[PDB]
Amino acid sequence: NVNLLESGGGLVQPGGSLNLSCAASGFDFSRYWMSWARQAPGKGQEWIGEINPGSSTIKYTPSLKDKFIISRDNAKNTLYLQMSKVSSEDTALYYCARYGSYVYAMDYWGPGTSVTVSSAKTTAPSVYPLAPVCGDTTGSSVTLGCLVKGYFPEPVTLTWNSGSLSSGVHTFPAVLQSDLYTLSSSVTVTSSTWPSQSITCNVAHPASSTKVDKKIEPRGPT
Amino acid sequence: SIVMTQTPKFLLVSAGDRITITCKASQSVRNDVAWYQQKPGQSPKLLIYFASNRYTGVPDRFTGSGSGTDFTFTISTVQAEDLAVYFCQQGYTSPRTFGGGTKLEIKRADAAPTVSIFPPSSEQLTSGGASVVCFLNNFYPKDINVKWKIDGSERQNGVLNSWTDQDSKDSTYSMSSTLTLTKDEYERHNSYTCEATHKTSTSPIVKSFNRNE
Ligand SMILES: *[C@@H]1O[C@H](CO)[C@@H](O[C@@H]2O[C@H](CO)[C@@H](O)[C@H](O)[C@H]2NC(C)=O)[C@H](O)[C@H]1NC(C)=O
Repeated sequence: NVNLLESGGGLVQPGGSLNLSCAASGFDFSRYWMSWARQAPGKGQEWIGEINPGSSTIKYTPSLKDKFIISRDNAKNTLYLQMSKVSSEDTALYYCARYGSYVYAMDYWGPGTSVTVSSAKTTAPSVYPLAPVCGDTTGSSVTLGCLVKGYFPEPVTLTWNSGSLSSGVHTFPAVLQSDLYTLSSSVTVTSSTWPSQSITCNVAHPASSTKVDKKIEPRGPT
Repeated sequence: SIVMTQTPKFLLVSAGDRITITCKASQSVRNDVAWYQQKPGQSPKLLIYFASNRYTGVPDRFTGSGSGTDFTFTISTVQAEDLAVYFCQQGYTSPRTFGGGTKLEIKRADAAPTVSIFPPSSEQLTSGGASVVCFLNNFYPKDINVKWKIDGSERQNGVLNSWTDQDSKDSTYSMSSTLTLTKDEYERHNSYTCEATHKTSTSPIVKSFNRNE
């Protein structure tokens, strides 16, 4: 049951260094070629490089051959990427991928690990529950919000009720404002569900070790 | 270093239609072309390899063809779930480079936005900032315009909008708008309006509230 998980992403200063890793399972890692690619905000995919099972062949896209180093340890089922002398051109989502047998084509892709190259500082999000307008009127459904404001860098993760509320959810792309990201999410449930049952949004910001929950309840006195 | 030129960049098409995407390589690359789909939120999955072969599990609707410098990718009968970005790759030689991609979106019946407005959270005003949030969910087509009105006057500073990609569940779009004021700006006025204009209606959709109620 093939799987890949990329790690090591995060914020790094311009000029600096950072080591990504990728943990593979579900296949004989020592039998397959492996590679890396990346995707910058708003742009196409880009091939970074490849490595054969024996590490005897390693190739790079020309612009990266002297910054980036690719390596692997078959004993640990792990692929590595050493990034050095980074600039903002390197801010992107980083994917590791397996090459299919007998093809130079990427068979399976990991979820990716986000890398940000920046002089700006890590900042934890503020998280705000949004309840409907005070004068509650009966409609068939009701819509709630969760606002995640002023964090850096990407990513933040947001769920409702620890993921067991998945339908009727809309989580919007974050937007940047003077070195700080803001994000929001809406969930729509039928009115016999809320407020009779509770609805909580759960936010994680790994870069700042933030794990914060907000329970959503009608506006008014307590 | 070989360039892969992919056209068109964008495709809007109806369910059932056939579409064809074209990739042109700056030099001969034999038969060594692969095609990928990248659904929203998800990592690429491989569809076609060596120009014309379907990877394991890939449905019949998907086909490819081409040799030398001209390559095509075809979906015979487009389905909503096929909403994704599609891109090519040559793997003839290193660097094994990608085409720019084609975005695929699907037609459906026109749908009016469901609109909801939100006064600043109780938990926020203490920090000295105030955010009024408006959700515009599940509409089609994708072009929509939002005006913020404060006590009758349109307000344009401090507005941030964000858009979801099209949803493959119902082929719709959603949008979020946020007005950012200092707490002081917010406390000086009483009524806040969120105003949606969309071709599905001749009058804007207005959701509104009063600061004390
Ligand atoms: C990234 O990984 C590299 C390679 O594993 C690290 O550099 C090695 O560090 C050892 C110390 O255990 C040295 O003896 C080697 O000479 C280093 N090798 C190379 C090629 O430089 C490096 O420390 C890691 N960097 C970060 C930021 O974690």
